[PDB]
Amino acid sequence: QVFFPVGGSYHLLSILPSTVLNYEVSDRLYRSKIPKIRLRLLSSNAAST
Amino acid sequence: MMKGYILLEKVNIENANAFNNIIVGIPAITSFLGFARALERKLNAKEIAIRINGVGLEFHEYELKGYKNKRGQYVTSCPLPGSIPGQNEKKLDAHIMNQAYIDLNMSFLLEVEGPHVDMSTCKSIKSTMETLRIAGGIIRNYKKIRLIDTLADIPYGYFLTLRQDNLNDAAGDDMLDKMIHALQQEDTLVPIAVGFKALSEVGHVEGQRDPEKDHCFVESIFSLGGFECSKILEDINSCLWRYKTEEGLYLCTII
Amino acid sequence: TLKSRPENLSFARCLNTTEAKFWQTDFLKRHTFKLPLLITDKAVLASKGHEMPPDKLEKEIMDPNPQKSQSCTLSTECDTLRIDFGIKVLPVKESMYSCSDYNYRTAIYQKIDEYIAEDGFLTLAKRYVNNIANARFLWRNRKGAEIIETIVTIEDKEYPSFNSKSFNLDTFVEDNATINEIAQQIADTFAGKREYLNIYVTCFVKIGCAMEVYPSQEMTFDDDDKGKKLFKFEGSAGMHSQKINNALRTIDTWYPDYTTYEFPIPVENYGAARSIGIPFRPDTKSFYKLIDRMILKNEDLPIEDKHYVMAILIRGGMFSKKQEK
Amino acid sequence: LKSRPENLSFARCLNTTEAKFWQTDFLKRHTFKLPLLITDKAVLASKGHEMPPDKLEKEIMDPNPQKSQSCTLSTECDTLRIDFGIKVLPVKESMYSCSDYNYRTAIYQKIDEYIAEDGFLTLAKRYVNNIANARFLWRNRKGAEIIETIVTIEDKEYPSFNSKSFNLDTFVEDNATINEIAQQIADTFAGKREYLNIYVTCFVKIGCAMEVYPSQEMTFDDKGKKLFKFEGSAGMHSQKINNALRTIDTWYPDYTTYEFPIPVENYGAARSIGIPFRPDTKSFYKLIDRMILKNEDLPIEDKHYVMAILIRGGMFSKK
DNA sequence: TGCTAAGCGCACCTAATTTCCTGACGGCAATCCGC
RNA sequence: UUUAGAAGGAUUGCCGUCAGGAAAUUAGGUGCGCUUAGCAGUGUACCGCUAGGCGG
Repeated sequence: QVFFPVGGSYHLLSILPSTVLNYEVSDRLYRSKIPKIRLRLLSSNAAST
Repeated sequence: MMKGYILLEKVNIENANAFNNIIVGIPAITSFLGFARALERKLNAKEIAIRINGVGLEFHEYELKGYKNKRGQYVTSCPLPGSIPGQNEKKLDAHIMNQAYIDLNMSFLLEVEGPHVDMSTCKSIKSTMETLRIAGGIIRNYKKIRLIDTLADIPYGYFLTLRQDNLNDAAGDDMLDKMIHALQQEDTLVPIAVGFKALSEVGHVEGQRDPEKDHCFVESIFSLGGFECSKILEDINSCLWRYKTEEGLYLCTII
Repeated sequence: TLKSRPENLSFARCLNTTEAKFWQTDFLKRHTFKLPLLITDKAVLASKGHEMPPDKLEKEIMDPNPQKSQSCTLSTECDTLRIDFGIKVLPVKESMYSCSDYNYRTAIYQKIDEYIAEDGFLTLAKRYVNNIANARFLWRNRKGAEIIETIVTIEDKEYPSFNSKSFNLDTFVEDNATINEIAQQIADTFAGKREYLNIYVTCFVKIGCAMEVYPSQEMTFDDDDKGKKLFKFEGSAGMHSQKINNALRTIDTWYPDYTTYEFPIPVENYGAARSIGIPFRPDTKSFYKLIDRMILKNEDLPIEDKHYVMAILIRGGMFSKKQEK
Repeated sequence: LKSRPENLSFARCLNTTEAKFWQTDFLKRHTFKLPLLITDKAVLASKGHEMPPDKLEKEIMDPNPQKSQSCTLSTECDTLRIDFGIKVLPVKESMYSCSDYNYRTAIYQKIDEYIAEDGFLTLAKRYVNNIANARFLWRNRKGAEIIETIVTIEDKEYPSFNSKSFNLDTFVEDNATINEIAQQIADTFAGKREYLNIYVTCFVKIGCAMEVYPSQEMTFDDKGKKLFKFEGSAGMHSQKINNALRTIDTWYPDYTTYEFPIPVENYGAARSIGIPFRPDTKSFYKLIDRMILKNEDLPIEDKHYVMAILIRGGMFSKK
């Protein structure tokens, strides 16, 4: 959750990540040559979780 | 009142954030503008009214925390996770989530409009940039906080400007395909996180950090940007990232 | 009344250590000479000497085990190691970045100012300067050292240096003049009487001529390569800030069973050192119960428990309520 | 105490530095030293590898170009000089991880009992016997007129060693210099002295323009001979010096049949004699589960083996 | 305490060809799940 | 008011043995480096009679 300036006041923004986007990026960057980094961090147990 | 330009020269950020759902690299631009608004709100609390409305983002050196493999790719490291609040908080080994970290040397040119913009304000920023963080990283050291006049006192470095016309005028399909084709055509162009678009409506939910300010759920929206030298930058005002709001769009734009 | 903790209580660090960089020097020219220390790659041929099932042992006991590694050693003509790191001490009241309830903020600010009244962050600060002056931040680089010399430079004043082999790692001294001088400034920085404190620490460890230097190891998950990937900061060896900070938070000597195990542990929430695999403060002297007995069911806890709660709040973290659906 | 800790590990107690190679002349060996550098050597060969009968017909008279490297002395030098140094660290202050405190207390009690019986003196005498016989010169001990090993601790240069007068299958316990160095390593291992830095310099008179064999580096993917360069000059791995210093085990079950020492490993593996010599009840795992987990006064030879592995180190951790 | 000012530094033709570039064995154990 | 705030990656190791790079050669032709000037700036700084000022 972060704050964002809206017209002299502020709006709290709780950011929800996108699963489907990340999936589409991972599909469309295996078949490509733009700079890319694989994030080997999430184990299968936590991904199941 | 008195417009001016303050340059925070060679700020060395240590262990900033680098993950924005599909990006591992340069932090979000909302983070640097949040450093700006945090500097603004802490100066306006020492009774120094200074409204910061435009930030330049210059880059001198970087080090993504990790190593470069023999095949030329990047492997990103993480600190060992400690006690993380939850059901498994008493176990000695904690879960590892997606996280990336970067080290940056950056210079921030700010568009400052206050009653008086003098070198006392520069001393106030010096006494205010040692209790703040850029992205989520600590400031090890800064060179100098100085006032600049034109595009000649600016040191050498490569700014970040928004290149959306290289993304709207791209190959086809959907915006991800336009992005991938555009990054294939211009290899000196990077994806950048540029703000947020709402996924709900303004209202009060339970669990907020501040229970009295409005709240909206958001996704991050991303675009393209590129690097231009300090010598070859025309009339400044095109390296100045500024807040811009719409109905459902929380965007950081170079106008 | 206050019947819980806030739905989003957060705290920032108040002892912000920086990454370390390793240098190689001589000792009779340690104030003038400074050479870079680089991390080499050392590949090894080993034997499979790990424990395996008795069926796999008959098939693999005499099989070669090649492994990948990295190693940092000194030069053939420089006998000392120079580590230089910096800290950013910050106030405790001005490190609360988030709090939903206003009354909990008022109550916690009252309890921090009551701690400023009685022992105003001074015993904790003396313990943090002892963990600089015994050089606990030399984790495996403190073993096999002829002379260890630690120099602290607050602002621009260079304080008299420390003989870090004359301090015991399990006894905190409260009588050295240099430690008291540094600790009063750290205490005033934690109170809020100073808004920031910049401390720069430089160490000199005379291990020997071409001996092994031990940087911090990076957790890098790669499927193709699985080796000792050490930490390179700006091309040269170094240590993470978390390693040095975990060394400096080893000040807790107020756990329920200190008389048996007589060694300081790092200040964590449930008392979870990574050496001993049993939680050292798991129910009655944990931070969550000892802050819900301090702020919610008002009560004057003993000063050792107040030391532990304040040391957690200097460590900082996500300290909210058991989040519900 | 049931079962070893989930995170149990030990650090080395004999830290050996990487070795640097030099060239001298033997009558000028105390006043003159030059760098020895590795030279690339591309070699053309015949196809002498064993091939199946449908490949030999096509590739028996085919040229075999191969890349390689070599180290050779100069035409004016007759002696190789190897310089390394050893840091001796205490044994109780070497457990890097132990999740149980009772197991730490039991290990410290059994090490203190060993200090009571033999103050790490037989092990240290064997280590100085593998410094004095010059076993760290692996293929550089073959074909040498005179080998002189000098040992320097602090600022005292101990009397030099005629390394060629030492059999490699026996261990001398009556040499004054070996006993005097081994007593210092013994007191360092025990705890009386907190550290000991021992610097070794060995002069190998092999001859003029003869070959010096460094340590070859390991290649993993799909290679040629890459030899070790320590600070530009040729050199050897610390691993190779330590595997020649831990060749002290004459306590395995089948010693009376094969009467030579082997390096001290967990399952008793020896790559020279390609047989495991400690595959069962006389291995470290079953001698540390019968010394601390089920208290039993082991024989003294087995105690020598357990303390020798606790000087070697490793991840001895149960699931 | 000075050490010069001025012009300019080629046009052509090309840069080989054969045979090949090793065989072995092996590449760790632990831990990183909320409900 | 910053995808906010928090985090010890650790311990251990033998890369080895072996080798024919080799045979042949045309680099050539051609050419304007010129003009001019104070080693001057006093060219030196000593011989005597506490700090300071003085015969020739």
